[PDB]
Amino acid sequence: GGYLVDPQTSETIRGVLRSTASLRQIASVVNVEATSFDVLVDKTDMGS
Amino acid sequence: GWASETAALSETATPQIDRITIPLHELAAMPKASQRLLDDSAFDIETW
Repeated sequence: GGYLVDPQTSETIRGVLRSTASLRQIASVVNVEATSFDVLVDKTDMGS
Repeated sequence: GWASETAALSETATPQIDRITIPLHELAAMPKASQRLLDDSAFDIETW
């Protein structure tokens, strides 16, 4: 008598939720099509 | 023959024929190139 009823599963299988705050929100992302990227900074300044 | 005026020209030969079978092998090379290189190595590596 127990065989003739099957349990109802959930409609989408779910997972443990984890945080998405990821520092990509605040840093500067750039589109690059190369093996690398360079940035060029002024580690000092001039004279007067 | 150089057949005469009244010669009654008989049979003559017909050349025997040889068949040579070109086997037609294949010649295959397989270089291994990487997806990081092909996306980022602006020279056209496929046609290269």
